[PDB]
Amino acid sequence: MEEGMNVLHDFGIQSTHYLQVNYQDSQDWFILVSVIADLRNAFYVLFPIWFHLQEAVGIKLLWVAVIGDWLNLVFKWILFGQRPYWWVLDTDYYSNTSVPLIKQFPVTCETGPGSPSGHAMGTAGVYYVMVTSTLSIFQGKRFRCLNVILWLGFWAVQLNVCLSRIYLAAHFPHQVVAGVLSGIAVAETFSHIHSIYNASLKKYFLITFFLFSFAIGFYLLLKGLGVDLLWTLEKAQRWCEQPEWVHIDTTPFASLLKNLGTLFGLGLALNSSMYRESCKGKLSKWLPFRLSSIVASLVLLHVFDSLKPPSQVELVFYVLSFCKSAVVPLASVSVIPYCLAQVLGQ
Repeated sequence: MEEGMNVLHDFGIQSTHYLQVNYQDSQDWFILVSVIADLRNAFYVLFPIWFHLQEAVGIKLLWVAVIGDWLNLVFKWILFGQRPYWWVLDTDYYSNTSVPLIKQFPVTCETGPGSPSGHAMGTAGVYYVMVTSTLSIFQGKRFRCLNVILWLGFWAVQLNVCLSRIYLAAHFPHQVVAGVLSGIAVAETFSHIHSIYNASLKKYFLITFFLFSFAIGFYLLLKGLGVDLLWTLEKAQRWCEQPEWVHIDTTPFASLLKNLGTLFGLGLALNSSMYRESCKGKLSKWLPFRLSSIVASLVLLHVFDSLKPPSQVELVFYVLSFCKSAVVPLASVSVIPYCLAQVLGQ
C-alpha cells in the first residue's frame, strides 16, 4: 500500500507557475530575500548584536542554529527529495496531458537534495528566539500592540522566505512548510534546556566529538548497505538549462565542520580566562562600551570574512574552514572586548 505524491508535486508546480506568470517585476526582490536568509548572517551579524545586549540570547541563538544545521544535514542524507524544476522535464505525469512552462533563473539549478528547506528552517529557528526573547524582556512596561506587531513581523518574514523559495523553482510548498515547523520545534525545545549555560570546557569537547563521530558513522553505515548518495549530480546536470550555471562541489563534509568549529570556539571563548576580565570586568558594563564593542566586532568580522581556503588540497581546506569557524566566536567576545578595555586604560 504505497501511492505516489504526484498530487503534491503538481500542486507545487502549479503554484510556481501561478507565482511566476503574474509577479514578473519582482524577481530582484525575491532574489534579495533568498540571499539575505542565508545562515551566514546569524554567526556574523545577529550573534554579536544580541550577545552584548543580553548574554543569554546569543548562546541560545547560536545553539539553535548549530543544531538546526546538524539536523538538516542528517535528515537530508536519507530523504531523497525532488525539486520544482527537474521534475517537470523528467516525470511522465504530464504524458497524456499538457506540460506547464517553467523558466530557470541563475539562482536556480541547485545540486543537492531538497527535502528539508535549510533557509526556512534556519530562519525560523533564529527568528523565533529573537521574538520570544524580546517579548520576555519587555515585560516591565495595552500590551496587545507590541505583541501583535512582533508576531505579524515574524510571520511576514516566514511567508516572504517561503514565497522566495517557491518562486525560484527550488522547493515545493510542503518542504518549506515542514522546514519552518521543524525550526520552530527545535527553537521551542531548546528554550527549556537550561544546562547549556555555564557549561564546562570538557562537556563542549565531548558534545562536539559525539556529533562528529555520529555523523561519520552514519555516513559510513549508509554506504555500507547500498544507499546511493550521488543521484542528485547527474540528473541536475542533465536537466539544468545551462551547464555554466551548475556549481558542482566536491565537499561531502562542508557545513558540518563549520558548525562544529563554531560550537567549539564558543565553548573555548566562554571558558577562557580572558573573557572573564574583558566582558565580566569591573565597571566596564556601561552601555556605550557595549555599543562600541558591537560596532567593532561587526566591522572587523565583515572585513575578515573576505578570505577563501585553498582547495588544491581537501584536508587543509577542511582544517582551515574549521579554524575560521572557530575564530568567528573566539574573536568577538574575548579579544576585541579586551582590546577595547585596554584602550579604555589609555
